[PDB]
Amino acid sequence: NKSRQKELTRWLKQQSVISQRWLNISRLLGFVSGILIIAQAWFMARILQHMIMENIPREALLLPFTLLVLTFVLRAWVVWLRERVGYHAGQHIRFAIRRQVLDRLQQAGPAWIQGKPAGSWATLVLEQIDDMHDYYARYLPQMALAVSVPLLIVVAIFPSNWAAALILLGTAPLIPLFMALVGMGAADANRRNFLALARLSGHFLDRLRGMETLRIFGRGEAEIESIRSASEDFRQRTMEVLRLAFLSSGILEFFTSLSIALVAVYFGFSYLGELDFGHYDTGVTLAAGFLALILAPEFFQPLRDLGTFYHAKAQAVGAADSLKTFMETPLAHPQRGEAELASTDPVTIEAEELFITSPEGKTLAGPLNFTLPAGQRAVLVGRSGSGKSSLLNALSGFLSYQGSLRINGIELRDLSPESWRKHLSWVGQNPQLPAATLRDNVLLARPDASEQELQAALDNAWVSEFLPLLPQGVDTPVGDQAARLSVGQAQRVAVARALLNPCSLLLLDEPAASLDAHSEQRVMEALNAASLRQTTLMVTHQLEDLADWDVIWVMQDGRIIEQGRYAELSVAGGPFATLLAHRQEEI
Amino acid sequence: MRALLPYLALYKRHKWMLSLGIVLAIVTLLASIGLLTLSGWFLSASAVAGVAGLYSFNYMLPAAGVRGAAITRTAGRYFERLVSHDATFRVLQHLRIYTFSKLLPLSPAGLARYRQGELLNRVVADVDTLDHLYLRVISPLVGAFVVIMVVTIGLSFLDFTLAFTLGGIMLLTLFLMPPLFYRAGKSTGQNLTHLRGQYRQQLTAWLQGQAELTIFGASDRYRTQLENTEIQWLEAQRRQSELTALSQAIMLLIGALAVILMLWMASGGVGGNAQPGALIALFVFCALAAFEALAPVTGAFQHLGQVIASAVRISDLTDQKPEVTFPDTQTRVADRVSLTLRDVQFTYPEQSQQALKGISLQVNAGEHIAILGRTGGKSTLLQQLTRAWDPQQGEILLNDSPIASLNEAALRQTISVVPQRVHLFSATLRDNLLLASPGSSDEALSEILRRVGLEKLLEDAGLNSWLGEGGRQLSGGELRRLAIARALLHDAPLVLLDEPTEGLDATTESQILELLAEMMREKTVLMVTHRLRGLSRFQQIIVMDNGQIIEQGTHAELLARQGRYYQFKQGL
Ligand SMILES: Nc1ncnc2c1ncn2[C@@H]1O[C@H](COP(=O)(O)OP(=O)(O)NP(=O)(O)O)[C@@H](O)[C@H]1O
Ligand SMILES: [Mg+2]
Repeated sequence: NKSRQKELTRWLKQQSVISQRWLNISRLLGFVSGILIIAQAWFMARILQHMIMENIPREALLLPFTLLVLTFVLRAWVVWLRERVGYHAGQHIRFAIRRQVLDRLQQAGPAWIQGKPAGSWATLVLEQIDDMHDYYARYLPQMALAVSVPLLIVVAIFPSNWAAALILLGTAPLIPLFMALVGMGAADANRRNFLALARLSGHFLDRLRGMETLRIFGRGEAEIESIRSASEDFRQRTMEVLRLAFLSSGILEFFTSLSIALVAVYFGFSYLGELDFGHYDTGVTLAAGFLALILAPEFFQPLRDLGTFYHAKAQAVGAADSLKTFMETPLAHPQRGEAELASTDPVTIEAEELFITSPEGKTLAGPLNFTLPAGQRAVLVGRSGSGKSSLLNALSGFLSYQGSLRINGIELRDLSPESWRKHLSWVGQNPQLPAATLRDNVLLARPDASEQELQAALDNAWVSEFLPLLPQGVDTPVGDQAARLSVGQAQRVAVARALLNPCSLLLLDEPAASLDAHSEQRVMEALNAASLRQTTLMVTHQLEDLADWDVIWVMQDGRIIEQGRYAELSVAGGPFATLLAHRQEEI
Repeated sequence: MRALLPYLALYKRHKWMLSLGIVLAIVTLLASIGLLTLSGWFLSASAVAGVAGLYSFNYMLPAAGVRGAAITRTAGRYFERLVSHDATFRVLQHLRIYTFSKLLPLSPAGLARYRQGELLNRVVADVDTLDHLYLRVISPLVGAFVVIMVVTIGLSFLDFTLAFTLGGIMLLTLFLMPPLFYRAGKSTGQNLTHLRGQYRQQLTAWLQGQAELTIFGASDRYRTQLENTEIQWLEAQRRQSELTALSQAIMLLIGALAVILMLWMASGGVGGNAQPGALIALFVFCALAAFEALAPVTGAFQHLGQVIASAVRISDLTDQKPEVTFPDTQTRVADRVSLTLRDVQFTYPEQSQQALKGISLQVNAGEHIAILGRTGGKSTLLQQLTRAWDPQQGEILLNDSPIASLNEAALRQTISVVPQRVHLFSATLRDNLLLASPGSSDEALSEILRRVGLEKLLEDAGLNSWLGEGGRQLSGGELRRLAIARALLHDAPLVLLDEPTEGLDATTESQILELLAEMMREKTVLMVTHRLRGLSRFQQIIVMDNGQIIEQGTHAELLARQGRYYQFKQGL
């Protein structure tokens, strides 16, 4: 879709304003480098004429040598200078875009971040954003040097001969003509082969992730003839594309070769006298044919490098396709109020017609009506997809609701999220330890806490049970997504920090859901004794032991449908009893 | 550099297309150097001759040489690109057949240490990098060397001193510059690949743990620690570009130094000839054009450290000992497999709890035996019965013969298995079910697709529909009917079911257990599980605790007596 391609490259060229004095110096230095090329080719052409025509000894030519050596030094300086300026252009764009991405991703909060795998956000922040470096560092600076340097060459050859300058300039319209003429036969070979080369692209990794399936079926020897056949197909199918993409590259090497060969013949023949045009009747000199011959390869070098950096435009329009889509998502955030709750005691939460809605606008929990007084341990049960966790997120301020959810008599949306989250602590379904070391994770809530309270905090959560089992003790590294702590060990440390600070509410997504048998006993009784200190709301899948809790709040498809003490609805014959039967049907 | 030997031996298969593509990169690059050094000489010789020597000077031989050196420079580059990329896709096919054949015998256990999907994305990439050894290393380095030695030999016919100083400068920067810039950028290449992984792990730890960081008030403290890693990561990319800046600048000064030396030295004389007219421009224009051979050579040695690095990851993963070996007995497949186990390790001991008395269970020819373990359990029978690894204790017999007696040709033929993780291959439905029985006709595939209940997958040329990645996806309970379809197509006397109903809703799992009843009516079905929905039809139910069988017996027989299964049936 070239309608969006106009908007994508407009996005790419809009994000470049951050480093705009770097893309201006890189354009100025591409003009200077085109002037040091002409001076370099003018001093060699004049030195070579003196030695060859006038037979001037090299010791008399110390002034043109000094200038010639000087241009080579300045020519190398503005190549070193231009490489560095180009990096700064692309760095300050990647840095500023990545900050925007990590701000829209932090304001969106945990409700939206879970929409995608955690490695599918690190593709967007690491790979996609860094894929845009070479479009600003190398492609954009080169497209400036690809129009200035060739035009400086012609403007500097035209005073000497207009036929030498016409050879180089005559190929200026011919190259795009044939390159597009070929390039539109390479969009038919790249169209009928696009689907078949996307299927064959990932065929190896597909057969490589299903080796256990091929082992148990005895097809391991019959997939070598599939890799053999899907590689002959891939090769023969991509050589058709390449057979035309190397003609486009070869159009420029044809006119580079033709122009160097025409300058040589035109000048060589005009010195002899076979040709009598091109000059201004002043005669053609040897230094005017050397100048047009040193500058004939240099006329096409900017257009040749640009053909190598052109791929950087494709992988930067690819990364702009997903960065523009991400940055223009219309998702709406919960309102951060200014009201503050200074009760510092169990809150009297209660709600009416919440209609909790995801960031994308979809509704998650239907009409919700409940009144949980201060200090009352309350539980939620149900089946998957009923939005039991969507109510816990909505109480943490991660979700937006259309109705009244008044905490201690104050509307939640009007309550400032910063102050609301010191009276709140919770245990997640999946323990996430954002710190590095185990001691820091417990002290994540309180940056610096009294050691006796710390000691009492982690002893009470039964994390000291396996502290001797750890290599370095408390101050041990809990590596990211690594099994330094198993699911059992890493769940009691989540509870350890949940109970470290007093809270006016305590949510529990599903502590001890995927836990091991022994840890489940250890983690669950510590929370169970901790749900008697402040108003607690818990979501559980083990319906077997809930007699102590105050209510049940079983809900299905977004609405609380039964409420009451576990004794009441244990055998009432309702869906909770049916749901309880489902739990016992497995083991 | 010795890590590349196993793969450089893979190049011997295509040594004529690979060596042709290097010759075509020399002829192309000699014709570029010879087009600008014959033009430079032709202008000097024509100017010296002048109109006085219009007839004495032979202009049609150089004029026919600039036309020939311009056609081989143009067509040669086209054919060098075609040969070098064709010969690269043929090596890639070899590199994939090679790494697949070695990774198969060590499939389940040889890759168990690493995380499949994170290890297999590198394996695909490290094979895509050993493909680069020819285009990105061998061709630039070999092509540069024998272009230097062909212009040096050629220029030595005019002057030895001038050919050796021009060739000596080119050769001294072929053999010193690429290694000296790999050592300078070795410290920042280790730092760069370290800060990138440090930022990647801090970014995912900041994103996954966003729920906890906001509520525990540390999101903006772990954010400034994440920016400081980027600031350090961007400062290691600056130092790397400050070195490619110096590489390109220094490379320009050497090719500049080679021009002042050709101007200054060749004016004193080329050979005995003092004051040579046209032979000064032959040298200075050769030196002006010859340093095109050395343009890609500094980055070709940089990429050799990555082709070596990947040559080690691929070599260590594929140079591992397979867990099991299969004798080449060629035993014919026999029907009515009866499975007998003696003292076999059900689950590997937890931190070596004790000498686990192996489960000595006997299964008759047609018996459907269900193993009812606790959550976690961890039956390896599906792993030991398919010979994913040899059992350290006890012996396993298939039809009163040891399991190790069967070759893989027949072991995979007398056992049919449905796993928990069913794999949806990317191929078509026809190819994704012929995995089971290759010889089956298309009609038989369509029948079993209805006899299992996958009639929704037969719509609008369903058998030709692409599945898996880049195609329509099957959800839980759709795959489980596809895994069973394969097991029914690849009919084997003994059927192992890992957990045929896990995560299935009660409405659809009922169809799965009943499907077993009539489809696998005469089959030595052995189904381990954790659920109770339809164990009544399973003969000889086994209840399982930590590797020791508590009780066995038919559902009615086992329920009538008070037992472990009795508490499971009623309550917890
Ligand atoms: N952040 C979200 N964005 C969009 N849809 C969501 C989101 N969170 C939940 N849902 C949807 O809400 C329903 C599930 O709600 P959820 O709160 O996950 O229930 P649950 O009972 O906690 N699920 P589970 O933990 O698997 O037992 C499904 O329709 C989900 O796709
Ligand atoms: Mg949930």
